[PDB]
Amino acid sequence: MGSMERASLIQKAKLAEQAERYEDMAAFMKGAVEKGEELSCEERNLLSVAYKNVVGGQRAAWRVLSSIEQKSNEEGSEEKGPEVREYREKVETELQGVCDTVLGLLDSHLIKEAGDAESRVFYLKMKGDYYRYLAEVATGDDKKRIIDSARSAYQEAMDISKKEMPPTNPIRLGLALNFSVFHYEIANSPEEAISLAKTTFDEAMADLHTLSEDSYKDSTLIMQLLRDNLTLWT
Amino acid sequence: MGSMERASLIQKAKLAEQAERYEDMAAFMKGAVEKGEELSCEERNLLSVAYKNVVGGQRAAWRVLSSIEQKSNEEGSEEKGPEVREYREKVETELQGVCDTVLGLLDSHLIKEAGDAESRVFYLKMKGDYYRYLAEVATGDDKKRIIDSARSAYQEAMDISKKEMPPTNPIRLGLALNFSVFHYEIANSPEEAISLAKTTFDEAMADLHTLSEDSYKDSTLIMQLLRDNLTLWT
Amino acid sequence: AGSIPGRRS
Amino acid sequence: AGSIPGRRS
Repeated sequence: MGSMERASLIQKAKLAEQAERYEDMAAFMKGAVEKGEELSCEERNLLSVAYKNVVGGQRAAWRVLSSIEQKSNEEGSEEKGPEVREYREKVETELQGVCDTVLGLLDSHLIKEAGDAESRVFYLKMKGDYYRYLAEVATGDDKKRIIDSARSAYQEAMDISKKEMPPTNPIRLGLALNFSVFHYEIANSPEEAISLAKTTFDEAMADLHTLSEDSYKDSTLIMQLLRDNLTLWT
Repeated sequence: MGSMERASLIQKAKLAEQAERYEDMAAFMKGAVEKGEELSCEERNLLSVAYKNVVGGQRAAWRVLSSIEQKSNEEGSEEKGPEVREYREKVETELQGVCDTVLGLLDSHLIKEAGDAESRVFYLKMKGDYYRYLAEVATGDDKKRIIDSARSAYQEAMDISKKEMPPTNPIRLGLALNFSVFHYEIANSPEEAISLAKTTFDEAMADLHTLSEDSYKDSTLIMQLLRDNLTLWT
Repeated sequence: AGSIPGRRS
Repeated sequence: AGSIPGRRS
């Protein structure tokens, strides 16, 4: 997208979102990042939304194919050939490529230029998320290292968020939500997931009195997601 | 897809459908067609479903972008630059490319080898549909010719269907439904659309007594679509 | 005006 | 277990 103006890429990313053209949206936002300037809050959100939609579709497809593959590998199942595994592998490779692309943007050079807490925490949460999606499909000799990379990114983001943001800040809340999902689903640490979700919820509740009506709505929406997980987990 | 077995392409098209990976599904079915063998009923359906999903998403995106573009070209609208038109054009070109791909498969060489009424009518209905989607976006010197190409394909399919298929046959019913939409939406002939839908519905109703329970369900489902259009149009 | 959806095998 | 959907700006 090197020949398109930064502002035009951003405008077209917004149009692609309205048109539900998320691969286009992600390509426009990748082009915008590659202009080399830091991203505003809105631009960071567009980048994140674009890739969450792309990888979300790939993850859902991978789960469908992985379930079919697992069923075909059961006792009393008829041999259907290599096609299910081959196609699951194709989708998996594509998904890994998207995660590597996002991680590459964060490493070159979004994170190193991010000095304010809101940008740095948001980017480190993204880094944790995309390593988490790599971990969901990992099975080889690097699976432990991929898990540790997700954990390390989330932990750095948590440490900053606790020092620099109020307990109701929506980035702080979403980071804690996603880190608790990492603990529950990836790290085999359901008790850590439950403790994190409960403490995050309770500390946010006690800070709601400081907020405007609109900030209250923002924070309580994410708090309800923490509560939904706690209801499923306990 | 020249190095993949025909049967593997078909199997992977079915897996892609389950995974909601419709671009993959269409590419697998294009590869299967390009093996050069005629398609069974199920394979014809997979080809049609794959491309209807791909082009359906493109058409929905085109309509979103076309509406934004039209609004930006109103009195009292602020100039937003070339980006909306450029991006609508990009989506439009992609959509035209998919329609040309399907039409190319039909012309090389699905239709010419299709001798049974069910295959020939189904392929000619596809030909009418994809020219209709080209007509939806056409604005230039060939718009009339594109409309006539859709009409001609639908008319040949209708002539065969009336000679060779009972009035409840689901292909016959779906062809009449889509041709009535062509009349209403493309050809500026709402009265022809209404007459076709009414006559098709009434002639099917009178043939339902000949059907099994399962065929009755198939035919009445499409009849209800004809009725839904008649309710909107009258 | 609705055509055949045609999007599921 | 649900993460942030994060799919709408």
